[PDB]
Parts: sequence; C-alpha cells; structure tokens
Amino acid sequence: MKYQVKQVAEISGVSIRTLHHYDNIELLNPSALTDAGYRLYSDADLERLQQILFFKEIGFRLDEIKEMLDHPNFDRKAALQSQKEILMKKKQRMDEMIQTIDRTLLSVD
Amino acid sequence: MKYQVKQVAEISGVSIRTLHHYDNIELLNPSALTDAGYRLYSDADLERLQQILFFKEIGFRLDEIKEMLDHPNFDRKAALQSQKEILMKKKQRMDEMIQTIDRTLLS
DNA sequence: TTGACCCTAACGTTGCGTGATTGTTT
DNA sequence: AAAACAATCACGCAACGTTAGGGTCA
Repeated sequence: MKYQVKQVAEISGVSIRTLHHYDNIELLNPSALTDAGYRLYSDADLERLQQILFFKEIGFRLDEIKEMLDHPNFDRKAALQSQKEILMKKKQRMDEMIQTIDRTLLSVD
Repeated sequence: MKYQVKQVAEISGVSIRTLHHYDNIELLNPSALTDAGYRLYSDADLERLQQILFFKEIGFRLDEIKEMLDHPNFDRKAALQSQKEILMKKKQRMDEMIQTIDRTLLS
C-alpha cells in the first residue's frame, strides 16, 4: 500500500536525499507520515514522481515541473517546444565552442 | 600604466563585480593596491584577463583556468581536446533530450 | 540489545548579480 | 561639499551530495 524512502528510491532510481529535497520544495510531498515522522508514499505519489522525473529528462527545472504539475491547465505543447528551442540554442552554443577549439588546435598537432 | 576597476572592466567586457570575484578566488590579483585599497591592474594583468576570458569561452571553469595559468607546464593540447570531447558528449545529451521531446510531440 | 532504517540540520558546490552601507578623490 | 568612483560584506540562485548527530522499529 505505502512505501518509505528506501523503497521509493529503489523503485525510481533517485536518492533518498532527492525525495527529501523534493519534499522540502513542495515538489513531491509524501501522502502520509508515521507518528515517528517517517515519510510514506502512495502509488499516486509514485506516478507523480515518474512524471516529475520525465520532465527532468527534457531539461526542465523543479520550479517549471512544479508549476506544470500543480497547474495542469498550463499548455504543454508550447512548453515542450520552447524547451526544445532552448535546448537547440544550448546545442548551438556548444558548437561555436567546439569550433573555437578546433580553430585553435591548428598549431603543432 | 595602471588601471582601476571601472576601466579594466570597460576594456574587457566583464563587470567590476567580476574583477573582485576573480580577485578573491586568487584567479586575477591586481598588480598593485593603493593606500586606500583601490586596486590597480597592469598591462600584464590585462593580458592575463584575456587569457582567462579565452578559456572561459572554451567552457573551462575558473578552477581549471586558474590551474592552467598558474602552471604553464600543464600540456594544453590534451586539455583542449578533453574539453572538446566533454563539449561533444554534452551536445549528444542535448540531442537525446531533443529527440525525446520530438518523440513526445506526436500529438 | 542490535542492526537496519528514518529524520533534521546545514555546509559545499559554480560564478557572479544585486543591493546595502561606507570610505576616497585618477 | 558634492559627484564619481572604490571597498567590504553577504544574501540569492539549482539541485542535490555529503557528513554529522541522533531517534525508531514495516
């Protein structure tokens, strides 16, 4: 029924420290707590975690992920594209950086 | 032939705040200090600042840049390559992420 | 009692931006 | 006697990693 850090960390691949941090940030708040304070996660919490984890792969930030999960109305298409555009530019920057390196490695190679 | 922050900053493009930081980090230390504490950079300090800015463009971090300027024995060739390689892998990760977005935009 | 497991601090990391407050004078 | 310019704090940002010390018991 419920899961505690060790298990959630194992099922999802993230660290316990991560679960805490996501808890402190209000990104992912456990569904329950034991009298002793132990965090107890529900299957729903696990879906939520998978989604925040997926948006993480696309390069979004915890705040963006948060605002998108807490506010579903927020159009996702435009976000997925803009994020793409942002990514593409980051890629373009690195290219210019690599050129600068090559354009520099031409001297006693 | 000495310059104070306003100038050096204006001549190099970086901010005065940057110059201070680079000073605290021991990356770029002013050639001279004024009695009142104003720092004065020499033409040499300016060359050093340019070198710094180059490596900064290639993507190196202050520590790496520092360690390279303070020890000119460090083979620069391999450094420029390894850095190139690192930049490439980053490019690749960027690609996979873009693919994943596209692979999701099918709707 | 004892592992195995959980918690809360709180500093470390990268590179300055942005005030706030205050001294100096190229 | 003011306008510019310089200085030293020190908090803020992204996302956890990593001890350090100390309860709990699925």
